[PDB]
Amino acid sequence: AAAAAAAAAAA
Amino acid sequence: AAAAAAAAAAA
Amino acid sequence: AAAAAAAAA
Amino acid sequence: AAAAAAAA
Amino acid sequence: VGETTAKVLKDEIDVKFKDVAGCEEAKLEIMEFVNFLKNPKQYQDLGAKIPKGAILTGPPGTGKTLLAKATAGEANVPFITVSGSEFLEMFVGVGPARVRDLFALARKNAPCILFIDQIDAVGRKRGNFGGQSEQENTLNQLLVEMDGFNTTTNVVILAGTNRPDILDPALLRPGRFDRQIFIGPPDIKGRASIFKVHLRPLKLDSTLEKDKLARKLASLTPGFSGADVANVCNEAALIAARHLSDSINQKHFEQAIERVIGGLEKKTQVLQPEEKKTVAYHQAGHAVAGWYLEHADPLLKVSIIPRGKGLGYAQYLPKEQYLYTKEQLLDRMCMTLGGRVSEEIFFGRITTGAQDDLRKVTQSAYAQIVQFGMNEKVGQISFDLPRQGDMVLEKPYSEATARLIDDEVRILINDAYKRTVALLTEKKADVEKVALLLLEKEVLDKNDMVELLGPRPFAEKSTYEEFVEGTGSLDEDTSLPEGLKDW
Amino acid sequence: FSVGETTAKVLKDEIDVKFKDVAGCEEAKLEIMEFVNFLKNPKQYQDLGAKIPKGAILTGPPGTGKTLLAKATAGEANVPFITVSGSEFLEMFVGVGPARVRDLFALARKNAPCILFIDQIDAVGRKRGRGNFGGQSEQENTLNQLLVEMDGFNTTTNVVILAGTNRPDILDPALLRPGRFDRQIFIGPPDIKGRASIFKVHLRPLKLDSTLEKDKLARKLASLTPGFSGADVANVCNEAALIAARHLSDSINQKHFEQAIERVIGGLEKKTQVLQPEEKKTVAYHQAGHAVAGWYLEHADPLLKVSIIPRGKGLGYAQYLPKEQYLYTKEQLLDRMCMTLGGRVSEEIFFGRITTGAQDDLRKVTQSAYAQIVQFGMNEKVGQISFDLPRQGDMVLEKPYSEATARLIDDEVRILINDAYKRTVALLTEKKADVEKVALLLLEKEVLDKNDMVELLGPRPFAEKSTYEEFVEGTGSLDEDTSLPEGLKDW
Amino acid sequence: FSVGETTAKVLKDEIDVKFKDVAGCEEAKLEIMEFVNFLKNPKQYQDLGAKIPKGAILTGPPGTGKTLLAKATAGEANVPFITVSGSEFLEMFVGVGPARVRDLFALARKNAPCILFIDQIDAVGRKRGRGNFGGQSEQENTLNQLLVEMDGFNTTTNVVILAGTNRPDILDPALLRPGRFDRQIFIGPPDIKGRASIFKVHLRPLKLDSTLEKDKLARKLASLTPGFSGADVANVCNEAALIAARHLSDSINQKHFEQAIERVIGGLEKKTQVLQPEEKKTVAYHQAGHAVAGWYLEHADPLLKVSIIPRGKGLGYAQYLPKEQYLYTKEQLLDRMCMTLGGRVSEEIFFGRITTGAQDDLRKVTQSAYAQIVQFGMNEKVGQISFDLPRQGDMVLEKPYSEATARLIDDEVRILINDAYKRTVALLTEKKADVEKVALLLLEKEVLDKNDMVELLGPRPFAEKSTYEEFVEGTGSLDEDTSLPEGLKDW
Amino acid sequence: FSVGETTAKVLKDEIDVKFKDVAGCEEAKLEIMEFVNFLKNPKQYQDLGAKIPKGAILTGPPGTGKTLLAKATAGEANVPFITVSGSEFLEMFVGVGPARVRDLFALARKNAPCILFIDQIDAVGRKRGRGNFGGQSEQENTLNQLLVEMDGFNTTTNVVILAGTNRPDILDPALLRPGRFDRQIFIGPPDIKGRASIFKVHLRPLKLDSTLEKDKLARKLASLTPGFSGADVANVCNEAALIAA
Ligand SMILES: Nc1ncnc2c1ncn2[C@@H]1O[C@H](COP(=O)(O)OP(=O)(O)NP(=O)(O)O)[C@@H](O)[C@H]1O
Ligand SMILES: Nc1ncnc2c1ncn2[C@@H]1O[C@H](COP(=O)(O)OP(=O)(O)NP(=O)(O)O)[C@@H](O)[C@H]1O
Ligand SMILES: Nc1ncnc2c1ncn2[C@@H]1O[C@H](COP(=O)(O)OP(=O)(O)NP(=O)(O)O)[C@@H](O)[C@H]1O
Ligand SMILES: Nc1ncnc2c1ncn2[C@@H]1O[C@H](COP(=O)(O)OP(=O)(O)O)[C@@H](O)[C@H]1O
Ligand SMILES: [Mg+2]
Ligand SMILES: [Mg+2]
Ligand SMILES: [Mg+2]
Ligand SMILES: [Zn+2]
Ligand SMILES: [Zn+2]
Ligand SMILES: [Zn+2]
Repeated sequence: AAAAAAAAAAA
Repeated sequence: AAAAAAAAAAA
Repeated sequence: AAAAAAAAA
Repeated sequence: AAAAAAAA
Repeated sequence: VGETTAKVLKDEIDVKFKDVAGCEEAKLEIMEFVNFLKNPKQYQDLGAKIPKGAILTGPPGTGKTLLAKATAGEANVPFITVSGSEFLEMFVGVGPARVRDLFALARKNAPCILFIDQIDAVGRKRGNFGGQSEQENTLNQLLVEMDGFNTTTNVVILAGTNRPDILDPALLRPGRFDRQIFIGPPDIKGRASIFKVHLRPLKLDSTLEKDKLARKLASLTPGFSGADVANVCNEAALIAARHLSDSINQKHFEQAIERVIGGLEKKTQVLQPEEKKTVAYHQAGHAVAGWYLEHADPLLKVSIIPRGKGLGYAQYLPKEQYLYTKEQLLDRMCMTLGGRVSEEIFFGRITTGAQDDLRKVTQSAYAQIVQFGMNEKVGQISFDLPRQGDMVLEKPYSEATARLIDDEVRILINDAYKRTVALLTEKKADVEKVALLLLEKEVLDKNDMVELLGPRPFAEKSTYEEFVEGTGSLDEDTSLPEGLKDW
Repeated sequence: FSVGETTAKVLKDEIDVKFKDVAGCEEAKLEIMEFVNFLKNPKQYQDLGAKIPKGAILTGPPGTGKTLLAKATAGEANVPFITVSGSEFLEMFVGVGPARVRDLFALARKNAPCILFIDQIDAVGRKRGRGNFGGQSEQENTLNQLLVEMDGFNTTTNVVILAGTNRPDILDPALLRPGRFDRQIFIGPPDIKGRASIFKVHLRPLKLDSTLEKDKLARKLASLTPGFSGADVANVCNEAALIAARHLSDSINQKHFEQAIERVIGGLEKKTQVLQPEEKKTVAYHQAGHAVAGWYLEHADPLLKVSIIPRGKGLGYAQYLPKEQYLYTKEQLLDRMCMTLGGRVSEEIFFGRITTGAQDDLRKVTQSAYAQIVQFGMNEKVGQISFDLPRQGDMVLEKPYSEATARLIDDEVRILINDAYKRTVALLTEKKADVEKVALLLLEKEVLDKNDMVELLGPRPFAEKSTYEEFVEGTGSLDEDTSLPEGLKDW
Repeated sequence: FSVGETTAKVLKDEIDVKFKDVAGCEEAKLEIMEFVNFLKNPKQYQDLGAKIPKGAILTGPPGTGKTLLAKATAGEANVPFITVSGSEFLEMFVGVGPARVRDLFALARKNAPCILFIDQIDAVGRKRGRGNFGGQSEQENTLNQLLVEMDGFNTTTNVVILAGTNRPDILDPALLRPGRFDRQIFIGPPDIKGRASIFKVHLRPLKLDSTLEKDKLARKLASLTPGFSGADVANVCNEAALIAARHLSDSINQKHFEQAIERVIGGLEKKTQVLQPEEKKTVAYHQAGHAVAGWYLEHADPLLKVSIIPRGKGLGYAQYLPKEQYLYTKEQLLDRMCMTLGGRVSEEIFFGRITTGAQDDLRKVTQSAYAQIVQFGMNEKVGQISFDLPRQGDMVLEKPYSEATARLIDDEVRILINDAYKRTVALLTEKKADVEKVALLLLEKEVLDKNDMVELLGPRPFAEKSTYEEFVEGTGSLDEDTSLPEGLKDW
Repeated sequence: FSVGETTAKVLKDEIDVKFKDVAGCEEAKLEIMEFVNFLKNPKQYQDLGAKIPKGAILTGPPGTGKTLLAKATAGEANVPFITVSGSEFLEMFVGVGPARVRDLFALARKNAPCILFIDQIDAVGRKRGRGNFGGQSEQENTLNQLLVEMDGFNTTTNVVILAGTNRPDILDPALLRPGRFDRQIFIGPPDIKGRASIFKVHLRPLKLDSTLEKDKLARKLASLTPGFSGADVANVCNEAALIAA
């Protein structure tokens, strides 16, 4: 299984 | 939902 | 199946 | 099959 | 961002405690939550720490949001609501900052109910990646200010979700979400009280009483939740004005029940006069077999008008119970096989109909042999049987056991089969009567079965007043305790 | 940041699709018109206390007009209408998703009596799992936002939420409850009376002959197209015009529609035949075995066009007219096996040499002998037991019974096919002259009409039904009745 | 924000590929010339009411002219042409699949009569499954966004959406429906009439000899290259110029073509990799078994050249001319097995010792024995049952049948090969002296042509067809007619 | 983001590897000097009407000198040489594989007459199948992006797509068709005529005894090293340089 990251942006 | 007990199709 | 056939090699 | 041989 | 997206609502909502009506033992415990805000004295007389709130749990469609609406209207305290998903934002640092602004809004309206619908969007199992660390710090922000209500005297926080298992056990400690008010699907006492709420805004027929009918509609609708009841009372009004009828009668409610669980009653379907004769002889075999077995469910409605994924159907009244004996499972197999048997006696030919009948005969008999102890030869064993649709990985037993299992399931089905063939051959003329009446009317009710077959030879249970004699109260009761003298 | 927009267009273009364009699904379009009937005439319903129904799901196989039925509502209801796709909510951040459903409905509250349509709702409607893969959590936050906004606090009225999908079984039961989606409408593939009215919609912009009235042709064309859908009829109307104008003709003949059917069912008819006369002769005797066995077996499908011109991935084809049935018996399924095996039998009688050209005939006979025994209950020895078969695209991961049962099953497929095989061999060995007559005529004309079979073999000795009026004898109505109820007579 | 644009290319280079550069498949050209003929002559098609078809899929084996037939479409059409691949849509994040499909149709419908091409659509058009791992989550959000853009509310006219693929069967039925992909076009490998016109496309830039004519040579090279694809003919024409330029020749000889057909089939030809004198004696007896058994069997392939020089993964090399035929019988497959087993038989009659050199000769015999029994219906004990036999790159999970059937299969393979073995041992003992004649010349002259095996063994005692005009003359056309219809007479 | 780039270093410096340094592959150096003979003298081939082959594949056991024969192909034509491994594409995320194929060929065209060498292509060139395993569908995405960038639209000229492998049987038929990999070249293990020449490439930097002739000693060490690969012979001449040190 390959990951699909959900990027929380920083400041 | 509840009990239906149908006669399904086969085509 | 609407139509049978004769397949290839 | 267009090729026959003796493999290594 | 930082915006809390909560709404301090003081609006005169038309939801009262008279609109819940059936979750009564779950009703008093939120009346105790209003008692915490209005009376901090009689719960501190015994040195009891006043709990912070409960989590409303249960299946979808039950009342875990409506009972929070009724708290906002009945209690004169102000009300603030969010959902759990309104907290996670793009920027890292907003999620653990909105929960400040939600719980600071609850101080400026200090005695208040505060409801978080679908809390499983925040309360989850912690973990990792920065996207998972965001809801970790958000849930930690919920737990810190939950415990930080020692300075204030009165802030109560309700919560509602339909998945209590995914919640973090850090929420469930003392000083936190202590109680778990399980709001579950009602029995027929509480369900008739749900119909009385939604028979109320309807312009019914003049020959119908709104309490003799709410008991009749609860009798015809087993297993429904509080949403399926409010739908039948709405669909039967939409069916009524479809024909420009003057008032809603009993025939409109019997179709709205028939609409929800059946499908789409469509007349434009073409069927040859041989393929209706096969379906009519099929589902008379389900009707007579359930009529003559003791532990079969009572017949409710049989029709051959097509409903979506079916050529016909037989609506039953499932006996809502908790335990199944070995022969209460046998009479359901002997009834489900009954349609295929009737096609064999009348015709001699076997159709691809009763394919979904033969699935239920298989997935009952596999569960009956494997994961109960219903077979002496296999023994008193129980296996985690993999469900259909999911992949089967590797069997937890031997090949010689699977040879023993699959040879006994074949004995179990033929014992259910020979009993039905013996049933529907002695009763052959009665299946002929039920089917030809479907061949001209196309819908049969239980009243049409009693007029054709006589009464059912078994001590059945169909009326609401004979469903209720097991306790002796004869009606569903709504009363207050002695410590709840303000509601 | 400004990624909080719903990317949903308030549809201001006047869509020219009325409800007269949506045929076939007659009882499904009635329950969409009651959304329009309520918002246009609330007095019929509010006098009986009927609240507005909250939404609807439009399910069914793909290509059935569950988007077209939403296109009819935009062009007929005089309320604002917005559209959005179910896979537009998720983007590459955490707040997006839930912060996009919240502005889907805040837009849908500025338009107060509006109707919104979510197409392919199974992109954010997936059932919520346990503590699992990290990409699954953002789908559950977008779903949990959608569930609160459809039924909860600050849930306004007068917002009808139409929705469409073709996998309703993966949907969350929290979406399927009433109060979110009060109705679940299944738009299935229509019957022959439904297809005959879908032809009447799409024969309407064509240009037929001085003959060929557009009403009587639609009855003929639904006969020749069993099992099609709402969009398969749309190509047969369209691609018959592209054949009519490829030959530079003035008006579309009947012979141009039949070449639009056989292109979609079969494939590319190849002009340059390449076969040697010793291997065109084998295909000719093979296709005559499909012809004669289908001609002399009851419950076999009617024959249209036997052709040894190569088409698609085959060296010939047969072009049957499949009987649009819902209940196959045991003897009807045998005479498809005794017909699909009929080509190899005719090779084996004439030549004595089995070929590899009957590979696709044998895979059909294999799969219609396992589904009778495992999936159905047609076998006495295995029992009245039904299972689920793995499909061709599905991968066989573990067989859900014992190997002593699978030994019993495979011994019974082999008896079932050999019983179907010996019947065909004992059918084409006394009709050996009739297979000889068909395939010799295949070696000059290279196609056959059904009338060519009548001139050669005679009338078919079984109760054959071919036209529209003899398919719709039973219902006695002869046409799809688009009659409206009394509360729906504003159209 | 940053990630999300479609990374498409509205191509501005004038592609020099015309429809005359695509040959072998006129039945696939003509259904793609109808898209360009619409965009040049709309009045012809709109006098019959024909809408434009909304797209087409190009299916087939690798190397048949599917991207080339999309290059030719960008050639003649006077409209812009936009190109993406299938794998360009998913990148590392959630939502950036569907967010990149929408930006594809933003750039698409911005140009009004555009044509769009999605090469290798298997990366996105993969069939939507049920509840599984999270890698299938964001793929199905990209597929559902595509299906909304193909046929939905945001669907404008005159936008042609072409796509090509190798794997049609894994695609979604919602994607292959009418309305999404109206035309389904299978471009198979070319036939012999098809191949001679592919040579005429690629013999066109070559500087041939003054004796050779490009029409007669294209027929000869199609007869010498059986079973090749369309991109093989482009390689034979290329490498015959590279062989001609190693020898510093002024013009390409026919002999330079026969060294290119051998180089593509055979591999690199190691002249310096010498063998021991007791190894060359073994390899020559092995290759003479392939020569003599292929010489005296009827349905075996006609032989071109036998060598004992190491070529690729191999010590010897044989060069055959496979018969282009589409219907193998039971005898025509035994004679191909009795020819392949002839190498072990000859070094066992002469030596007694058997070597490991017949490994690849036994992998062909094994795979041609499962295929007769499992996949075709060539067996009595197993019956006329067909199963999907797994390939070499298919890691088999579990058999589609029982174990007592797999016991039944592997018994019948042993009966099959040991009847092919005994038939060849009875062959190369009756012809034992002729095998010794062939291999003693192989030790002297390391290759043998067909002519010096006629000098040894006489003429081969079977009718063998060798020229183009002999391979074709049964049909009666002798060429591939590029006869466009009446309404396509702009090309 | 830093995940997504092709991480393929460009050896645009003049490589000191020539065909003088590759031995034992005399019949296979002739097929690969044609790529260099095209780039030096295009007029010789274009009079007959020839084209360059788009790329060649190098099959054989490991250590037989595939990268050495690929660096010699760049060091003759003075072209840039781009190295990439077949295992450098399979990042754990989704769609990063096709995102690095598109960056590889973008780098293969910014340096336009270059020669691209994809090492161990059987990691992302495995044959595409059905729903085998979770994570197998990411290799099929990376393979389909490799198919487009070689023979399709956006196809350049003057690139030589070289690729070494060990197992050509597991490769996709769509890679091995002519148009992607026009030449299939098998580099086997060297025989004793082969690797005696391989010793003479590596014995010439060493200082030997006054009694040992390099024509004699390379014939004898090839007898004392049966079945070694080409890389092993290069260590035998290097390990004994350490032992004498
Ligand atoms: N006990 C009840 N009596 C009457 N109507 C009810 C009752 N419970 C639910 N309803 C109806 O259901 C609607 C919404 O119920 P609701 O509490 O939102 O269900 P739910 O359990 O919250 N499902 P969910 O949204 O997943 O939490 C109300 O507006 C009523 O119309
Ligand atoms: N009942 C119908 N009557 C007339 N045309 C129809 C009908 N159903 C479908 N069509 C045609 O089919 C196309 C739209 O099909 P539609 O019913 O919208 O399929 P769909 O299932 O919604 N699309 P999808 O969600 O991707 O499966 C248009 O070209 C319509 O003309
Ligand atoms: N019918 C044909 N006529 C002429 N040349 C052809 C033909 N078919 C293929 N070719 C040649 O083959 C090359 C590759 O064709 P191309 O269509 O790109 O591969 P393909 O058939 O599409 N298979 P693929 O793209 O890998 O799925 C073209 O550049 C032509 O040189
Ligand atoms: N034929 C040869 N002649 C000289 N040196 C060689 C030969 N083959 C291999 N080598 C040596 O082995 C190394 C080649 O790398 P190698 O392991 O063959 O790459 P790959 O594993 O990709 O085939 C070089 O350092 C080179 O010195
Ligand atoms: Mg709720
Ligand atoms: Mg649609
Ligand atoms: Mg391509
Ligand atoms: Zn039934
Ligand atoms: Zn056939
Ligand atoms: Zn051999």
